[PDB]
Amino acid sequence: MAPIAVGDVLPDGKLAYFDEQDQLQEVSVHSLVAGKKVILFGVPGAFTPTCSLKHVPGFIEKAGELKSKGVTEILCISVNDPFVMKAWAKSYPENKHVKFLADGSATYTHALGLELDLQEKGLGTRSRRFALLVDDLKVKAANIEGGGEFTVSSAEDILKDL
Repeated sequence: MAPIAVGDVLPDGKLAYFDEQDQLQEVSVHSLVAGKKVILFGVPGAFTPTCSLKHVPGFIEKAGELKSKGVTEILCISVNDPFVMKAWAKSYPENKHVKFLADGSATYTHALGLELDLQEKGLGTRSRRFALLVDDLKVKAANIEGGGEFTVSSAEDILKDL
């Protein structure tokens, strides 16, 4: 696939997470995003430095501002399994609004055209870093990095065009 772009319809797919009683759930992407304005941001890896100290904290810190400007859900996707994503979410006890979603087989990431080859670096195939603004399945903003750098995909850069 070519990278998803502004004006495209967001594809469906299945993502995994733990519920409040600590049970494994798997739901569709459209079950979390249809009929509403959302942000979906992608990271190359749970527990990696840029993702963990810069990219995710930006969303937690700006969540209030973003929700006051119409955002109804803020979803973080990674090519990691839901066991790892549960441990990663627990490292942010401060976080009430970011949902951590698991695409650990990279299926949804390839449907977005956002696969990234990190074989040499020791992470296998992951997602490119990115942030999308999506309003009832229509992509309104698509801020997509080449690889895992951090230049266009911050919370601040989605906020500024809301």
